Amino acid sequence: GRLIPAGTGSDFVRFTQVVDQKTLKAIEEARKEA
Amino acid sequence: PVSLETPIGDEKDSFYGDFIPDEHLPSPVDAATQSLLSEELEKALSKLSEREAMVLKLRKGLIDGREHTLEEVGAFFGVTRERIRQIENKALRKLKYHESRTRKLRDFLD
Amino acid sequence: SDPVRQYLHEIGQV
Amino acid sequence: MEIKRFGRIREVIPLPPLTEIQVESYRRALQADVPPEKRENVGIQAAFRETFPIEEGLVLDFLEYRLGEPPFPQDECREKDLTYQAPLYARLQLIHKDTGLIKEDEVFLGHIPLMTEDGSFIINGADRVIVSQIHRSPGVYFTPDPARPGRYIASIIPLPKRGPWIDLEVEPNGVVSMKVNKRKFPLVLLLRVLGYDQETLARELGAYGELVQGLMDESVFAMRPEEALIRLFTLLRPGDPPKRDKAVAYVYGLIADPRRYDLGEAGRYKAEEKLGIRLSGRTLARFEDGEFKDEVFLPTLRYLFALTAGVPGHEVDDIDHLGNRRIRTVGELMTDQFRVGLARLARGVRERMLMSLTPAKLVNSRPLEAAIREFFSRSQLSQFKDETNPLSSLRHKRRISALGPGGLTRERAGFDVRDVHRTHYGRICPVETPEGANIGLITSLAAYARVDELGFIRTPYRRVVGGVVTDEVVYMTATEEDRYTIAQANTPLEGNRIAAERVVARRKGEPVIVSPEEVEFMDVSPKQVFSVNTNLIPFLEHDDANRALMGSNMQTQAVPLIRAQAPVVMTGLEERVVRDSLAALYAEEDGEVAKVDGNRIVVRYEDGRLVEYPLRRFYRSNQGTALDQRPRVVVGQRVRKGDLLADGPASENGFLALGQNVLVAIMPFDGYNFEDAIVISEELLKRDFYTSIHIERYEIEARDTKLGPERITRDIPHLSEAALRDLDEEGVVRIGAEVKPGDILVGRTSFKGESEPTPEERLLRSIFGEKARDVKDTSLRVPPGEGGIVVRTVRLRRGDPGVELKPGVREVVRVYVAQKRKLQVGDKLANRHGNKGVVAKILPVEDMPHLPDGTPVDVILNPLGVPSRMNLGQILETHLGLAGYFLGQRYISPIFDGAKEPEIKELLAQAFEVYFGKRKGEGFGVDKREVEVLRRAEKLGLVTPGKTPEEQLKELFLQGKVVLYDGRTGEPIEGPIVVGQMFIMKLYHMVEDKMHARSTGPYSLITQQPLGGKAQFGGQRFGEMEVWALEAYGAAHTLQEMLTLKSDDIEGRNAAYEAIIKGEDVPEPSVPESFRVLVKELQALALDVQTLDEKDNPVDIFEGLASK
Amino acid sequence: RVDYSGRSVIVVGPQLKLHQCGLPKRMALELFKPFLLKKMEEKGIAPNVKAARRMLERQRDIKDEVWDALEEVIHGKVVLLNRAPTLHRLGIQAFQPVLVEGQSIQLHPLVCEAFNADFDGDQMAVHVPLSSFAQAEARIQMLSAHNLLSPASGEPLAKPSRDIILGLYY
Amino acid sequence: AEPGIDKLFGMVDSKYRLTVVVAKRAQQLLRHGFKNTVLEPEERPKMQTLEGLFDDPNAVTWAMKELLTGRLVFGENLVPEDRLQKEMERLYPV
Amino acid sequence: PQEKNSLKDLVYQAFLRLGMEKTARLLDALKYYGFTFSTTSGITIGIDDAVIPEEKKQYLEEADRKLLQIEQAYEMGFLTDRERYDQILQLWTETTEKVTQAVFKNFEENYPFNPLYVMAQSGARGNPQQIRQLCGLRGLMQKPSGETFEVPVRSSFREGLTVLEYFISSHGARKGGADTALRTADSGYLTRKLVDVTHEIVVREADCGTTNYISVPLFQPDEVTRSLRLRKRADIEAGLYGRVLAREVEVLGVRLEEGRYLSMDDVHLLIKAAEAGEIQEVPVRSPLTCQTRYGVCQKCYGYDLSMARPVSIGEAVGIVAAQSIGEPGTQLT
Amino acid sequence: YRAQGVKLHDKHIEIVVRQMMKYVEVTDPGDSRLLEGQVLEKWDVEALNERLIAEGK
DNA sequence: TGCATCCGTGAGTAGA
DNA sequence: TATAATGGGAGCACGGATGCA
Ligand SMILES: NC(=O)c1ccc[n+]([C@@H]2O[C@H](COP(=O)([O-])OP(=O)(O)OC[C@H]3O[C@@H](n4cnc5c(N)ncnc54)[C@H](O)[C@@H]3OP(=O)(O)OC[C@H]3O[C@@H](n4ccc(N)nc4=O)[C@H](O)[C@@H]3O)[C@@H](O)[C@H]2O)c1
Ligand SMILES: [Mg+2]
Ligand SMILES: [Mg+2]
Ligand SMILES: [Zn+2]
Repeated sequence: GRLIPAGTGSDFVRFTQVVDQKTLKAIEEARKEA
Repeated sequence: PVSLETPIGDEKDSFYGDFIPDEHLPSPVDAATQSLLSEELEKALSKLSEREAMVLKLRKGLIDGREHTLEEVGAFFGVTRERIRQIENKALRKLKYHESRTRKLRDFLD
Repeated sequence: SDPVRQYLHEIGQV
Repeated sequence: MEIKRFGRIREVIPLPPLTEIQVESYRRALQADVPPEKRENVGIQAAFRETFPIEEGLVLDFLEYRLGEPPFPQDECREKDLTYQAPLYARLQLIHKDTGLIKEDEVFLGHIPLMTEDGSFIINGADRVIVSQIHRSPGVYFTPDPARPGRYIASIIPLPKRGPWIDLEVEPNGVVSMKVNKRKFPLVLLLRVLGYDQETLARELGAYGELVQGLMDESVFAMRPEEALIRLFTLLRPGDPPKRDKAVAYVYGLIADPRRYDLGEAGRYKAEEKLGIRLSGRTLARFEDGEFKDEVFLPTLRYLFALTAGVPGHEVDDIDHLGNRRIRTVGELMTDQFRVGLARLARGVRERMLMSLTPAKLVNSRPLEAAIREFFSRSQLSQFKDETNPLSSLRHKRRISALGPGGLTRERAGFDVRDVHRTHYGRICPVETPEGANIGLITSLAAYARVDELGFIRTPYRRVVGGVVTDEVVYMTATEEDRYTIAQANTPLEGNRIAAERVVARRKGEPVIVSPEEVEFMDVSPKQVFSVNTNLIPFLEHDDANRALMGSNMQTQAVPLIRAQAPVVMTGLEERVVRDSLAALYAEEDGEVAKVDGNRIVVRYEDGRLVEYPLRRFYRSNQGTALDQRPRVVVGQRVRKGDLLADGPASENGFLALGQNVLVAIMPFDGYNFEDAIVISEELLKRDFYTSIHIERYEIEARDTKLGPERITRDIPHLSEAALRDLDEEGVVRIGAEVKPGDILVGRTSFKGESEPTPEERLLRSIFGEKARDVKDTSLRVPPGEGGIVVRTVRLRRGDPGVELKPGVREVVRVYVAQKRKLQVGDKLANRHGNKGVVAKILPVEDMPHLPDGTPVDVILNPLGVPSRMNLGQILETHLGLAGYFLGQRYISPIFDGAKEPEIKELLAQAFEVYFGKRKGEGFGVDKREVEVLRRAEKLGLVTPGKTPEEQLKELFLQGKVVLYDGRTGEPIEGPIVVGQMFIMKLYHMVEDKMHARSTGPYSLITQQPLGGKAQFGGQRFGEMEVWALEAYGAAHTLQEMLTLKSDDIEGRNAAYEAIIKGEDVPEPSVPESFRVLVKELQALALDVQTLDEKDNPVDIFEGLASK
Repeated sequence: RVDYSGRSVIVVGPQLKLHQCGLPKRMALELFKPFLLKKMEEKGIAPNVKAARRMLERQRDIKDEVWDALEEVIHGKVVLLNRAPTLHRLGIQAFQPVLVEGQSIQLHPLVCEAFNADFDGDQMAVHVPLSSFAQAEARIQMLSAHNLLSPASGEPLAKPSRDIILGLYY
Repeated sequence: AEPGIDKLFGMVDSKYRLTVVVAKRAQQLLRHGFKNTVLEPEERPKMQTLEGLFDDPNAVTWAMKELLTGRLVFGENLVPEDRLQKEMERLYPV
Repeated sequence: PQEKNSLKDLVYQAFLRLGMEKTARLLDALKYYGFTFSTTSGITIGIDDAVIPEEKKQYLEEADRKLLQIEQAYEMGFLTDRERYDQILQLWTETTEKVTQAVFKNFEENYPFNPLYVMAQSGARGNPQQIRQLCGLRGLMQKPSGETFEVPVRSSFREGLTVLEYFISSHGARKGGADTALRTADSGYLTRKLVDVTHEIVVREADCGTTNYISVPLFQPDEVTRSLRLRKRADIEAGLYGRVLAREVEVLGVRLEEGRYLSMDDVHLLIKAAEAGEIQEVPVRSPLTCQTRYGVCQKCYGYDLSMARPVSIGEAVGIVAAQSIGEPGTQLT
Repeated sequence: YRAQGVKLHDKHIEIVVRQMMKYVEVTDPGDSRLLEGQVLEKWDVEALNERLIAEGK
């Protein structure tokens, strides 16, 4: 009953992250903070 | 008793056991209902004071699973059993009032 | 092969 | 209206009684109408004579039996869920030869089921049909050895479960080998046991070179028959001590004992006729004067040798010849089970004999009752009867199954038995068979065919003497038929004499052109080649066999309609079907109608006696189609013998009416008739064509439980007067009430289980001050998608007259709910030619294509369904229907002899006059639209250029094509369209019954997976192949959902539901329960299954629960 | 066997868009039922979930509010249609349901070939993808209008046929 | 057909990656009540009820339309998961 | 005129050029107008639409003539039983063909708008055989044993069969039915086998960097073995289309780079090149030669044939293969 | 397939055929632990073989 | 080494 | 718990992998 290693379950595509530019720069300046 | 593996169709594709529901494990609806009931009781117990809600919780068993006697809850809050009886009474009374206004817990009475 | 036959035989040996 | 019947052929004999294959077979098995001393050794009489006397009280003997009267009538049996049956008694005398004692008593053996008037049984309240079984006739056969061409196998076959198949072979080493119970051994040995000597065998089998030398063995003839008997017994039974009387008993049972080994009367005859010998009994050998004496074996070995040697007049056997395959009807099957139950009863007798003894003490009839009950209830050949319409029952009774106990299993049947053998002609219908996995295994008895006393199917032929066709009709088996040149039925005759110098005939099935001097016999009719259903298809000669199959079968699926009509084009069997199916009701003698009611008709006959025929009214068949008779005669009406008193279900004036006659246009319509879909006019609903009554039966029990009684009551906890509104004083819904899904039929309360409330319950009860009741609501409610009007409620209580329920049951309530179903989208329609489809659109009358006179068509069928299907019978039916639509008449156009084109054109011309001339006299000429269309038809080559408009319209009409206007526009359809009357049936597959959905619902006990089927509120099966489809799309999450959240992951489905009602996103799924089950089942198999992490450490998927 | 699934008789959908299928109301009410409960609660239709379900139990307790609510529930969502036997991946396809009166599932003409479906009484099964992930998969990967070409030959699978060819040819 | 599906496939090396991006983004939209959207008021997906135009409740319709704009950044190892979730909880609480 | 093939090609080209959203739109337009016109076109079927060519009678009479020339030659001993039966079968086969051609030529010349003819020609419904049985003769029927009857069926469903003819037909009908019935199970079993053997194969990476490949022959030795001939177009397409070139291929002045996915046009080009004798075989990346463990690679698999573009990593090509092979299985005769 | 008018791409068949060739039989163990006539996957024996080539075995 | 034996396998969904 | 009793009874078909000639 696991998630198959094909399609959307592939190690190639499945760790892909989405982020918007606002949240992206919001983090980017916080990692540029320290 | 009869065998769960008694055939059903004329071809052998089918067992009699397969038409028998499980009456034990709570249906997803049942589970969801007791969940909503815990959450709604918790919503209604926050409109009380922490002490009177705790008194009702200890008295009805929502806390440890056991329903404590008035002398025990009175011994727990350091008050008289009559006092804890009355705190219980006004708690339940306020609950009946909030219920009368909000209508929220009625549906759960089945 | 057939347990009853075998046991019958063993029985017949006494 | 008027009925014109076409065709030249006169049927010399009528159709035989159509259910006789059932009726006569059972009548013969029971012999109830015969006095006990006048009974033959057939049937259950045979059973008793075979089982008794029971020897070693001392001897128990059988004198006679008798069948009493049925304790309850049929309608009562169906009501109370009883079996229609008669008591069976047997007069038995226990005799002691030593004592000289005789004690004679009539013992009660229980009941035996009775066949009804129509050929069916009522078994525990439901109607059942015993389907006949085709199989290999017992006898002696010779087939080619597949391994060694030029060599043969002789096979000796008895009746099923009547003893061992024996094979006689000539082995490579030269010695002839007998095979019994999968043990080969030299036949010579058995031959010696039979009393044969080397000189006798040299005499008989010497004529065939070198074979008998292979039969010759010194050591065998050296030993006496006794020694050879014991040797044989040691060959058949290793480890069994070789005592001689033991060996005699065994070999006697194997080859001799008539109670163990039985050839049929059929097998006896066949062995005799093949081997050219005479059988004393029905067995392979005998025991006489203390020794074994041969009957079968030597003739068999002889024939085998002669065949091997190429000696003339010796041939192999077609095992698929209908001379080698025989039908086992109800009588034979039931008698077989009777024989079994009786043998068990007899074992009980002998067992009881060894421990002041009468017959009633020695005899327990429980095993017999059990064999009979088991045959009728649980057999495969015992089928829940198909009563959808009357024709469906008729066909059911005439079914021939190659399947069942003592017969082939599916997938073990190759092309051989599924084939249409040449000998099927006039015996088994080449058309009507199931499509799919059962093709050729289930078949139907041909219309004129009869199963004879030996179980072979016979077809009638006419004696032809010197080109003169007599009316003498001989019924032949296949082997008999193999002797003659038989002319076809449409052979031209002037009077009784053959009028052609070349006649088409059959010699051993082979088509051949002969002379009237060579014609020995002639077919009775083409009707005889086909089943009853196939015989109801007009223009069948114009229909490809594959679709004819479909029409043939689909007729048995037709639903009885409230407005039902007989076809405009009939084959002529429509009346005989209604008559033999016992659907309608007829006048027994000549007379006058005294009274006519909806419920009853009363007729005074010549004799003067006043007879009252009650009418069956809105009764629910097995399939839930409504069976009811309507009075067809009025008070004071004079009726003859056989005249029609009352129409049955799906009967119009005693003609079989399976459907409606609708005006069709064949033309595509806007995609709505795409790929076999059908468009119908809303007018059809308005006039109630295709409307059918259906009745559903719901049932509920109140039983004694350990926590209290369940009970039927109007008092149901927490329910509104709104909810209890239609419930009567006792809790049962009142007659006439309309019920919808969710409504209560019967109120019932059950005592709550053993439970303590969780803290939430306690606190809640405190808040509302409402004590939790002792009982909960178990009421039977109308299921999703069901409901209608309540037309009946039966109630049965414990402690009431004539009523006893299963142990523990206090009371049983049954509610009946009737619904009138209008034709709707998704319902299935079909014609007799195998054109079938679902209604995809119901158009308002103003959108229908319509004739110039404003008449809209009822049904639009797509022409694209015709050409690849090759069934043109519907086209001819449509033309004839056009003509008959304007002349106001119906036709009888029998199969292969019937209306040809020219006569159809004549009728069409006459029709055109009515269609057109009326308009020309009303003061209307041709329409500009008709002119445009005529221009088109002219360009299409449909009409001749230069002719008048009326002449061209007639030219179109004779081709059955009319100008048709589009309802949406008013512009004509660019070309002329085929429009005419067609007979179309509404089938049993209705979308109302099949439409189902589930959100969540009951789960299975072990697997924790959703149950199956609409009635269980089950989920759809998403199986291996569907999983493969999801994998192939690479939709991993959808898949994982199917495997977890939506099925057996308990935490997951719970969480998913809660999260969906909260508007939360669905949770990450967890371990599916069936996997835990697999793991535990593998642990049960002593295998350790361990889920591991990437470090090879054990992961617990049982969450600590299973670990100490 | 799975939850959130149903089956019925298919019937031709000529009016439908390639990405749509006709889905009976009565079916959709059951398939999407929990969503319909949530939506009935968001709107005025019920005090809470339990009242909403009780109100859906009896068929005469149902009002047009719940139908419009169910319309709002399925908006943008797809269901999977499946016909047995499922021979290749295109035996399951995704469609946006258009809610219809009556008990038949309506199927688009151009997908018949791929399903090997026709109107002689064939039935199909419907499945609801639950998750946003399942819906993403369904709408992007499985949607009828997104698979036009056979994975096997690469030739158009969804193509003019029967009456369509007939008319264009004519 | 999903509007702009061809361009959507244009955006990624593997269609399954498109599906993952869309699904995750829709989970984000659902979690944050849409308050985090990259769409302008006039770019907002609409649904027609009896009363009138309302926001499209379908988060996947949304996510796809967003992805079409260019305003979303996708890929592997953009930012630690707990950090992304926390910065989003800070920026758009709920 | 637009028929099945032309429309299919239109859809494919429109897919390649305009993409799937537009092609879905085109498909719906084609659907709409097609249905609309097919409604008003006046397509119907009357019995007279199955047109018996006069030629049939002649072709029959002539057959009966030669039918004698065989019979006589048997009596005189020139012909054996086998040679005679075989000559009769050949005669009736050629006659059947004759009346087919008669039916369609008659349609085309005198009735090009005949419904049966139009339906057959367009690809809407029907093939020549079914039309023949409707119009010309049903032809030869098989015995249960499978061997052919001497007597054909002269009738058409138009004319109607004799009961004897009909019964003769039923043998073939039933053998066909039982064959289908027993075949679907073998096909099913095969499919599950293939799925089981291929399931783990997925596209796991874009390149396995193998240097190996397979060469697709554009020519085959003739059965005469007299010369080499060009393979049928579709065979070449099925071996070539959507594949990555293993090596650079220079033909007809066009340079097809190494690593290029062959389009249908690239394939056509190569075929035309082979016609001009410039190339006899094409180097191509293949799953056969792929070094990817547990599956194939993008370059070796080539197109996802459903999208007409390079396959997306993560696609389960094993299941797709097994299904692609298994699906037609019940059609194999 | 061609005979039946079924257009099917070669690569689908090539994938299955590839699976048909997945295995090999040892005709000599060399320095390995393997046995003569032992069947195993071509991949595994290629790995092993290059490990033993790396060892000089 | 070749003949013989034992053993395992034979489409899906519905439904009953 | 005591007369003696002592051996049963029913019952297709193909491939592949192995054992035996
Ligand atoms: N069968 C009985 O014992 C019985 C008891 C009581 C009453 N009746 C009556 O006879 C009718 C049922 O007949 P049968 O079931 O015995 O035989 P038949 O195939 O002709 O049934 C006709 C329809 O039933 C459906 N059906 C049957 N088996 C099915 C399976 N395994 N899967 C799906 N459907 C199945 C089917 O709808 C039949 O209609 P068609 O035969 O015209 O086919 C329509 C479409 O269904 C699909 N399909 C069919 C058959 C199979 N094996 N697989 C399929 O996928 C195809 O898409 C096809 O185009 C009752 O009406 C009753 O009066 C019988
Ligand atoms: Mg179908
Ligand atoms: Mg079809
Ligand atoms: Zn590679």
